[PDB]
Amino acid sequence: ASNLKIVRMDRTAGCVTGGEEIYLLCDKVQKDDIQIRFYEEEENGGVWEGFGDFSPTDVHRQFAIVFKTPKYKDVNITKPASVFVQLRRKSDLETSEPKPFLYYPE
Amino acid sequence: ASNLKIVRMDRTAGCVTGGEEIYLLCDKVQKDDIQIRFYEEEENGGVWEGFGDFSPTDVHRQFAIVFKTPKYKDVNITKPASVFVQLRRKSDLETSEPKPFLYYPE
Repeated sequence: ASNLKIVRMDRTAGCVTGGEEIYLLCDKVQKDDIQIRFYEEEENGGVWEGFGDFSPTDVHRQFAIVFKTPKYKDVNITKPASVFVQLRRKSDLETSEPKPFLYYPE
Repeated sequence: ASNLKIVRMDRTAGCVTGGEEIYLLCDKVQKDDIQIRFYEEEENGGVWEGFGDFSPTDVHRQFAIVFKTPKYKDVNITKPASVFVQLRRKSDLETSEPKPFLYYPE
């Protein structure tokens, strides 16, 4: 929808160890009721999830968030791991349409 | 000032040939009355200037602009060339406090 929406991200891939800064342009969000969720449906095993590292201060005028990537689940991957990133409102867990994110082996 | 203000840029260096995408978080600006100016006071020789490549569509809700870097003046530099980037309102040529930008040799 447009409520929560990732307009564009400056990085769509990142080192498996996480900790990398990303500029994410989004539709209006509340700095204190927003988290960036990286996740991967582990199919039969469920769903892995990691959250972008940032504070309300990194939410620029409610239309962008500069954050750092979470460490992927398996920091010893041999080849790229495809996950998803979605904006998610903390209160009611509302979600944006996901964006593909590639985690690459260090 | 705060009128025009570059809050943060995801890249502060770039290839001398230009054409590189940068996410720039800024204070409120008007998508049709804004340009991103890269410049270098050529001291005795004056001032070199290049403008970020983008259209009003790349101005995200008046608080960010995704643009591409201009080609530096000397595309054959042997070592990093320091310039400045400032937001500049097209109409009255109002300016933001500059941000250091490093152009590196291809």
